[PDB]
Amino acid sequence: TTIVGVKFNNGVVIAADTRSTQGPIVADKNCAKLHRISPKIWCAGAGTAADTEAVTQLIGSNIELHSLYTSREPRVVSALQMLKQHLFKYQGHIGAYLIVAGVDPTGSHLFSIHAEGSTDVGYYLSLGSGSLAAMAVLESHWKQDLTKEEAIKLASDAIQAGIWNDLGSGSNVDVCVMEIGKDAEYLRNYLTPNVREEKQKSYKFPRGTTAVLKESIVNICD
Amino acid sequence: GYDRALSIFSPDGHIFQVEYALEAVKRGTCAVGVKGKNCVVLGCERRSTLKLQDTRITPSKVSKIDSHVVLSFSGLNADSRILIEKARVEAQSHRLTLEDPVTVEYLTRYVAGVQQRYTQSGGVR
Amino acid sequence: TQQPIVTGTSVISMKYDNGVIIAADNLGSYGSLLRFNGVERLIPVGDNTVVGISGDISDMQHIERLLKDLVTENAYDNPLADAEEALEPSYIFEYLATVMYQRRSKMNPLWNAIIVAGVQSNGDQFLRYVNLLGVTYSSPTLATGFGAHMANPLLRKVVDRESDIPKTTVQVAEEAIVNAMRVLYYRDARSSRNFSLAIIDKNTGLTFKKNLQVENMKWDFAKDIKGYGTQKI
Amino acid sequence: SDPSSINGGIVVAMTGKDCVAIACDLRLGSQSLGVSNKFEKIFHYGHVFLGITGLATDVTTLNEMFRYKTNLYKLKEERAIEPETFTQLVSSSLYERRFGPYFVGPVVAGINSKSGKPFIAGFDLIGCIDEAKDFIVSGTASDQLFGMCESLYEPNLEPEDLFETISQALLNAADRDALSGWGAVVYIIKKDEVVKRYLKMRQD
Amino acid sequence: QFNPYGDNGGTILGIAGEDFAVLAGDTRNITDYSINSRYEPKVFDCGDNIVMSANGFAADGDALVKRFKNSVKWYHFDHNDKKLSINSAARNIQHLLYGKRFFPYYVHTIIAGLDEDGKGAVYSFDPVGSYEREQCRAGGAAASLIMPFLDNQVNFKNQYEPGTNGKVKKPLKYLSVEEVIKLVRDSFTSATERHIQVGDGLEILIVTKDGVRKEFYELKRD
Amino acid sequence: MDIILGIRVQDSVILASSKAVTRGISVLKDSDDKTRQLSPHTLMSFAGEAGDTVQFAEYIQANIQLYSIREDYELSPQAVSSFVRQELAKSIRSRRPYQVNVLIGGYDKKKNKPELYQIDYLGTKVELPYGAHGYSGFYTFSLLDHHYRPDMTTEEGLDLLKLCVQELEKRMPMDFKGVIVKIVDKDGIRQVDDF
Amino acid sequence: MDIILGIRVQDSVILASSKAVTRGISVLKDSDDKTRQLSPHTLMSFAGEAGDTVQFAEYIQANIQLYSIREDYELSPQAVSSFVRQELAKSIRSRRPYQVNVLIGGYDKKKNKPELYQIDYLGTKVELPYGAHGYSGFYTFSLLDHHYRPDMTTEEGLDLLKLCVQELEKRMPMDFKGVIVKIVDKDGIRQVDDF
Amino acid sequence: TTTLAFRFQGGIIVAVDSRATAGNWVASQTVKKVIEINPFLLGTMAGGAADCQFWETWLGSQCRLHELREKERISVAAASKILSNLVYQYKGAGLSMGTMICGYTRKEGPTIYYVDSDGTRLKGDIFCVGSGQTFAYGVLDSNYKWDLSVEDALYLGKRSILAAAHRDAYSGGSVNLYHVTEDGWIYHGNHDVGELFWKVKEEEGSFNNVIG
Amino acid sequence: TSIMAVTFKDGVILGADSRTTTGAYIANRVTDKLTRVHDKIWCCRSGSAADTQAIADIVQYHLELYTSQYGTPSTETAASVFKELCYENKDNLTAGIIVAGYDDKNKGEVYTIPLGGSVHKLPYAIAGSGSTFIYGYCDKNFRENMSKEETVDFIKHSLSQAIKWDGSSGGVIRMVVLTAAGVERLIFYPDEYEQL
Amino acid sequence: TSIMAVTFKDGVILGADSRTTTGAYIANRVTDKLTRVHDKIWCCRSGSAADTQAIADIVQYHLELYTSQYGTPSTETAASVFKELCYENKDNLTAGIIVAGYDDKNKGEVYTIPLGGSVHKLPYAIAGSGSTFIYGYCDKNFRENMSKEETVDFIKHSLSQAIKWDGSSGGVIRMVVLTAAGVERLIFYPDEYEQL
Ligand SMILES: [Mg+2]
Ligand SMILES: [Mg+2]
Ligand SMILES: [Mg+2]
Ligand SMILES: [Mg+2]
Repeated sequence: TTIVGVKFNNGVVIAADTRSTQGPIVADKNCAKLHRISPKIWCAGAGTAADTEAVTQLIGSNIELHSLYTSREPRVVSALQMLKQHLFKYQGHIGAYLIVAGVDPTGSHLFSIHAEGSTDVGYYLSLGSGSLAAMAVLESHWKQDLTKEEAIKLASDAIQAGIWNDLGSGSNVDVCVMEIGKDAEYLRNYLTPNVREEKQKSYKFPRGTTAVLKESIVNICD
Repeated sequence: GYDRALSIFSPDGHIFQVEYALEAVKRGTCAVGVKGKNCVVLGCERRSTLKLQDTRITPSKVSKIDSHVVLSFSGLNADSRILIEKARVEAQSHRLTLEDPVTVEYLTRYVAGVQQRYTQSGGVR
Repeated sequence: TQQPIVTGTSVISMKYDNGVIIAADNLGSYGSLLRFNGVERLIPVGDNTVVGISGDISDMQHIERLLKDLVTENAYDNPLADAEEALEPSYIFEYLATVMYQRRSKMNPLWNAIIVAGVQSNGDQFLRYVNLLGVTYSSPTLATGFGAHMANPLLRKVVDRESDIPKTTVQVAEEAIVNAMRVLYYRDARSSRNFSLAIIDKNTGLTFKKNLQVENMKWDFAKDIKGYGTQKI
Repeated sequence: SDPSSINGGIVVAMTGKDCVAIACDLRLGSQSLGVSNKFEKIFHYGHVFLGITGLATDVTTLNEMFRYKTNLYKLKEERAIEPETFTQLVSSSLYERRFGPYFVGPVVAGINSKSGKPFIAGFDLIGCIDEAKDFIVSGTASDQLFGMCESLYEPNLEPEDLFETISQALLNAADRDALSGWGAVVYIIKKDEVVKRYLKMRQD
Repeated sequence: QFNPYGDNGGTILGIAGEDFAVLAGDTRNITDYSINSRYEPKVFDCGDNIVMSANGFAADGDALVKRFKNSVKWYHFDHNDKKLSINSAARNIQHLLYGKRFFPYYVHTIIAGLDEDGKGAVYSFDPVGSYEREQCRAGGAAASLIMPFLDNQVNFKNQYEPGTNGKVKKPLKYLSVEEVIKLVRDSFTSATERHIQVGDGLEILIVTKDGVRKEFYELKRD
Repeated sequence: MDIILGIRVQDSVILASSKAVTRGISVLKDSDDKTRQLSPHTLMSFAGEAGDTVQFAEYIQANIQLYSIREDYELSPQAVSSFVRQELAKSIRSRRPYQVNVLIGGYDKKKNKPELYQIDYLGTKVELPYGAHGYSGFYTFSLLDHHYRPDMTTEEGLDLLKLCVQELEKRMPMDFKGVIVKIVDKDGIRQVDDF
Repeated sequence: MDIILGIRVQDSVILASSKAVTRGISVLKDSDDKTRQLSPHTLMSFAGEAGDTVQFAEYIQANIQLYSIREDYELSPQAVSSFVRQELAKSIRSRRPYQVNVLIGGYDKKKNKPELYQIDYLGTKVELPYGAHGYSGFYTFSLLDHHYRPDMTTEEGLDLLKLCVQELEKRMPMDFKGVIVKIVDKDGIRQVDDF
Repeated sequence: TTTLAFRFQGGIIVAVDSRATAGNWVASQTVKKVIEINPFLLGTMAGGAADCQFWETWLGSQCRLHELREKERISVAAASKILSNLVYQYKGAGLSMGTMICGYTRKEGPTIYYVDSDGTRLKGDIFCVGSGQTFAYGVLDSNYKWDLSVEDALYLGKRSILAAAHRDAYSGGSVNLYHVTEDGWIYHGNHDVGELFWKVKEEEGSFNNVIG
Repeated sequence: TSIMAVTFKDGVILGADSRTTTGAYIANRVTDKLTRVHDKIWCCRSGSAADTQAIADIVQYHLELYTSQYGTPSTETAASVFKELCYENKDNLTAGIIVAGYDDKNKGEVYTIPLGGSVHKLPYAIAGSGSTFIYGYCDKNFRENMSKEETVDFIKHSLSQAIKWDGSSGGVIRMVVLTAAGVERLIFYPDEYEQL
Repeated sequence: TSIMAVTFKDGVILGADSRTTTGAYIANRVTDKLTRVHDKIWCCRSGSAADTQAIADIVQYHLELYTSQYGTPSTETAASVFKELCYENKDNLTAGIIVAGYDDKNKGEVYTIPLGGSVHKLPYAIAGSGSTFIYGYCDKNFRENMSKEETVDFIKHSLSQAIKWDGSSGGVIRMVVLTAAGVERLIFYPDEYEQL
């Protein structure tokens, strides 16, 4: 994975690629690495795929209950605290590497979490196997006082760096924009720069090509 | 190592060291081989200027190379032991790898090859 | 079988329209100790080639001596040693590549990653990589160590394929190299601020720049960062 | 002693025009020794089909477990579970054994009875959902299946054409794997009819 | 401890027609999750209408190709400029490979050309010199993805004549060079989709009685 | 332990199980019966780790006998096999798993059919016309693939079994001291004394 | 390989050697002769590592035959045994040692006495009334300690040997497919065909 | 692999499969596992593909050199011993071979020698070698008689490979048959298991474990 | 990490670099290793980022609950809570923490807690991988009862050298001043400290 | 070991402690780690006592044979001979050597040769286990063209600190002064240097 997060004027934007691997094999060409914890708190996750989804869902579930209990919109620091303490408890065995971002009554926020439970703060962050390609772009083009459209450009450019240069990353760019005072906008497949070219040939077989031994109707009714 | 080419060609195309080795053979006691319809007989002369010999222990003129092949010779006695030893070793080596004793032709071809090697190797006569 | 002791980090490089640029910092690391600061890791061979070396420094110094000897040996009984029979970048590379692979095959490698940058006699750009395994490859941009992960992505934005090379000037190329060096200083824990840079141009020849510094760095935003989550002061 | 490759086997699923197909081989072995040529790896709970590759004891156990869970679902919900919901149940159940997992590669296939949409999904041994428009692959010849599917597949195939494509995907993948084959079964699934066909394949 | 081997990824593919043979290979070269080069050719014209590729560990691959090329040169010197036939090349390469039986060249080797009857020929080698002539062979990282497709589309495996009750097999026939290149291109685009070490570009070398021709095609760069 | 075989024919299931108990360089016994009767029409043979085998067999036997007394009814061979599978499937993730492989030969009286189940220590169950555990299968499966027919008589099954034992006695490294053969049919379980 | 035995009686040395050659889970041969005639009145049996055994045996055989032809004379059993010991004693400190254990049974024609020598791969030589290599000794030595007498006939020795084979066939884990028995006496070496 | 060779009334039958594997990857289904050394000598290959291929073709060159030097075809015993002595020199180095040297000569008659990479050399009437050897033995032993006809012996050899090809995951592809007589070896065709299995199943009535 | 805390006339100052590391990759170049566990009790963190954060969080919780019941805790008390966590969990922790606080009775105080979980009250403390390189310098240059400006210069020069030699250290030099006047945050950038 | 060599106006001075260690036992407390390979070319030895002695002996032999044929060798030449031995036998050596000599043309020169066998010409060099603790101090205090008395004080203060922190170092501080005037041996005892 390549994942990034970038702060701007009135909020924060996160982005991710969409490749899923099992060794050298691409298992999923269009997987969703952007996770909703609450309506306006979103997570980008690298590492063990099932871990990032499970830990994001569990804390998301507990955040919802907490929001209902307190009659308050959830805060990013709460999701941050709950995620880090859960991950620390498991001493790195839950391989979730997360970029946590969002807006709440306190303002706009950007954090990252490492599988062992360390957190950090920044205006721009990147995680995953393509984080070095991404961070190179971020360190080259980031500046203070970015606009919304500048931050999206920077974030997706940083993801593209990973897509092209990291074998762990590929396919498409997903984006989520969290602006203060507005609804978070999830931009699924914001960029799709890896469309498969037309195949040279149709491999549709003449009907009857496959030898068959038996046929039978399967009963699915009661 | 001693390298000298001792067996070399002369202007007339002779290898004198090989030809002089034949003179040593001509000096040696007579040996004869006659093969019958179902046997071979090897006869050997023994000079009688040597009385007081012990014939029990004195090296015999006909040597067994294997249980089925024999070798007699004419010439330098000391030289023949080296050929006989090598032949006997090759006999056992052939039984070991081929799982069959040597043919008389093969054993002969080996002994002749050894003799030839000593005619174009440095440092040997 | 070895282990590297005193080491040099990234060597970065790229092709532009008229030649090649190559750079490497001036540090000799001893594990985590940043031990030596006056280490030149770019070595010119003649006026048409620069060999950039990372990895074990004792082995780098050995390779220096080999190249130095190669120049001497080429001059022997050679009236055209400074003309048609001068050492080409391609000759220097193939020699090193041969040595590197032979040493790995004897299970006693020269613990290095090497980039040979130069211009051939016909004006063609030369840029090729070889390492301790004897692995060789060529690309419009080449980098070793952390440079492979951080510089290459940046340099590939300028020259992404062959057709981008004629469209890239020495000003644009050097700017990209110098920027990549800054990024490496931000992010590589065994990098130094001081570095050397070399340009081998088919018109202006070899330009060797020493004692360059990373500058125009962004650190001001650090003052705003407090804690690691919930801390406000 | 790699749990996922002791018994062998493969499963593949594909989507077509208003239909889905799911296929599997019949082999069960103990490393080199072929033991059974009748070991089916596809099961169904109502109209939702589940294929499972990997360690055969876990294949059996999970089938029994999901039959258990879907039966209770139906009694309480008073309706058959849908593919999207069942996919979530499989994911939850697998992640429950996060640090002592079932060594399996399950594949969900079926048509949502409300929307009419074809649905397929795949999972790793610990629960990660892998959703796809086109095809899901699983088992000891997954590399081969990936190569076969990625080249042979085209969208919106008719049920009779989709049968040919998925069958040729499985057969040729199985023949390049020592641990897969020994027979094959293909399920063609339409909105309210399912046809099951046994394929003739080489028996070595 | 020093490990003398590495893995440079990539994949190669050889198909033989009636009067031609192709040897294709992607141009991507990798180590771990990084791309070394997007265009580093590993299919070579070795003279005498023999094309060769040794895929796996590039240092060994280059060394072998270098040694075989040199072997062709000396074959001419020692045997009155006689043309090295593809079968003789194959046998020679076995000895090159087996000569390092106890410190192997870590490569899958494929050669292509024409036999002494003018018919297309493909020979494939394991890392220690076991060889076999075939109509068809894929090698390298994505061999497991491509080879089963080739069995199906080149040798018509598992394909029966429609309506014959799975009793009559689809008959074997030679493919045209146009048909073969279609399969090569589809094989590599499929491999590129699902294998991270395969992409960037595809270079095909075609061998007829007229010589060796090249064709290049872009592949996905992610 | 070591050799356990099973053949299902037209009207019966035949189980053959080696008689040797070897520990180290000593054959301690040559008349060991590696089987337990679970119910009147269900027999289980077993092979594997010393101690584990008999302990597991008798534990299963106790449970099936308990069930029989509680319900005044005999469980089907299929039902018994599923119970046994689940016990092994539990066991494999325990602190110390049972290292026992079993064959279950039964005659279903409701179906009037013989049934043979092969279950390994992992809990891998398959119904088979003929089955084997351990190295035995490497000789017998191919042999039975050739000579077995689904409509054979009990006598034909016994001759087919003699052919297997003969092959094992020719090619197996260890002396397993012959086999005890038992037949499961409509009339229950009986032992062939002269094999 | 595996079982090689030797018994020296009044007038002869009797060697019994197992016929099985097993590799993996397959008995590849059941008629293997694990012996070589070194000279007319000297026989050597051997057991140990595959390949090594026959290679060593035939190498020794070649050397003794070479000696016989050179001197037109047969080496004494004691002399042959000492030569063999030294070859193994050299071998044990080589880069790759011969892993071969041997028994040498010979009839010394000068002494008119049978002689049996046991030599292991280390080059450990002992003259014995009865000998064994490998696990065989663990059963046969105690048996022979009880039943052996120094004045037995060849026939008594063969019966004593039958008792050993019977014990091994009862208590040994592996099927060694019987033995080939050979007798060394004043008249040379002959094989008992019906054992 | 599965390979076999057995002696009988009418000479020697030699039968092999044609599969090559790298772990669980089926690399080839068309490997030639019999090498024709001369018109009267055959060699079978099992274990390392390169090891077997390289050294058995080398063996062929040594056999040719024997008949040039000795003006007589090499004995099966001497040919097998060249190979066994060669591999014994490499003992411990890691060669992997299970081979059978089969042939006819006047002095020996039909002869089969088993030779493997740890230096074992055995004369015998029946051997099966490879990962599927046990499966081949099962069928071959239980149908073998000395008095088999040439027609029946050919089938049994073919049927034994089929048995192993079916059960052993690492065996398969096709069966290559050979018959060795006093006049030399005779090739009896390549038989794809794809068709051969179903043909044997139908005609023989065997393989009832398989869904028909 | 290179970290330190130094007592002086008016109280105590804590200092740290801003580099967080994974092997030789700098995961964060602007890290804040100076952490508040109470209004005027802070700590410098070295070792595992996860361990030191988790410990600091627990300590801050403990001192907040202490304050609710018994009022402001002493710096010694804060150090004892750190010790208790570090000592009892020594097998599962990689944390080198320096605790520093300002009382009005006790003025500036520094406690260092190494790997084992022992406590050591000192006039000043240095820790982290980069500290090794400045033992000589710091021992030669430290004086008791320095002024604020002198102590800032001492820490600035010391961490400058630690950063210069230790690859694991770098970025900015952060400092936190603890006096009766309050809490002051200082930052110093490479362009200043590198050429000292 | 803590060792160093420092160039100055009139030439170069070498310095060393006197502790030889076998674990925590001090096998020799009065060791001489400053070794003559030529009249005015000396070396400081660190690492294995056996390795550094064997190397120094071979070098001294080489330079004696050099002198017999070509006259006085340069300090660079001496360093190259050390390098050649250390580099080519890197797998079997644990030797960290500082080479220091006085030419009349080149004045004072210092070459350091670490474990790998690389060569580094420097104004001054520090090495040995105790050097780690004085990188900060030495970098801050070294100036070029110091006087004899200043350079003696610099080495004395530096090794004092290295000895203070490194358990492997201790005993006396030996020094060897290399100038046009000749060769001077200096020794400094604990009672002087400890209270610096
Ligand atoms: Mg098979
Ligand atoms: Mg990529
Ligand atoms: Mg040493
Ligand atoms: Mg001290």
